[PDB]
Amino acid sequence: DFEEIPEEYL
Amino acid sequence: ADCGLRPLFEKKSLEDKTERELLESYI
Amino acid sequence: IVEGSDAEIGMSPWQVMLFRKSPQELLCGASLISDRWVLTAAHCLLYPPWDKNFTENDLLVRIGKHSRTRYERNIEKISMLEKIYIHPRYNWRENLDRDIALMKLKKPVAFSDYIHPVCLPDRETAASLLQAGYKGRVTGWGNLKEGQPSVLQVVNLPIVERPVCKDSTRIRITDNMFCAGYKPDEGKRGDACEGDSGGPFVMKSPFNNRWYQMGIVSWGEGCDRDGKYGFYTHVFRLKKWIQKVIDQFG
Ligand SMILES: *[C@@](O)(C(=O)NCCc1ccccc1)[C@H](CCCNC(=N)N)NC(=O)[C@@H]1CCN2CC[C@@](N)(Cc3ccccc3)C(=O)N12
Ligand code: NA
Ligand code: NA
Repeated sequence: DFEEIPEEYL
Repeated sequence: ADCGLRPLFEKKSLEDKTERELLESYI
Repeated sequence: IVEGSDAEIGMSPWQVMLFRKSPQELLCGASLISDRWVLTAAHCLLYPPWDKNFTENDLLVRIGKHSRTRYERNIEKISMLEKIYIHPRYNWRENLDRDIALMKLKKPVAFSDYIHPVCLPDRETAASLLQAGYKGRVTGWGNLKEGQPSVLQVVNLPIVERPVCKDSTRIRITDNMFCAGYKPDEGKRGDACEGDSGGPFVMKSPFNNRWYQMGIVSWGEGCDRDGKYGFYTHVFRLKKWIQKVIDQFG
């Protein structure tokens, strides 16, 4: 149920 | 150096809703 | 947290989220102690009994949060770890003795209204505050019941006498541990719960008005059961190891 985080974070 | 002094509480001299419970216990 | 309340904005600016990259999920709480160091429970990273061994690429640390699930755009800062440091004599085999770990960030994070470090205790701060009866505060996005909150939760609980702590359980209790909670009698509740692990137990000094981290959420049996107490890693007893890695390792 976690809102997705910005890819540069991956 | 600035550790533990909260920008929105200590630094403004505002107290949170329950910090006094803490303080009141240190007798 | 059980029997807690939503935290206010910027109430625990040292509060950190241990977050798994894949699947994306909350792992544990943690605390910001400088702009490049985070403090946690060693068991959040390594616990063989449960097949838990995380390394630096496995995780992301999220600072400045309030909301448990929402990606707080323009508020929260998400960093990468450069290194994990576990206490060499952490006992995951018997009783989580020495449950402490340091994490070094890829880069120093910048302070703000929502992001600010907590103080580590010194010998006398510890002497005068770590007293049965005195209260500390625990924070976390952990379970509400032995659900999951929408925002950070907080609770204030008294430090309990060591004997009382020993007598509540069958697990062997060491000097690197303290327990906290109210007595069944005392009628007032609350505790930490699953998902709170590795967060801070802090106290506000009445001398200088600063907030010091005295403990790390470590373990317990159930949550908020009568005659049962929460157990925290005693940060001051492990400070030498902490001082120590920060100078060797930067
Ligand atoms: C902690 O939050 C934790 O590690 N949760 C698992 C990771 C997780 C993340 C997100 C959601 C859920 C879980 C708990 C904190 C409990 C505090 N409880 C109270 N104050 N009442 N830590 C934890 O469960 C530890 C880790 C290993 N477990 C073994 C079984 C224990 N229940 C008791 C125990 C301790 C030492 C040795 C043997 C047994 C236990 O707490 N833990
Ligand atoms: Na016992
Ligand atoms: Na209890």
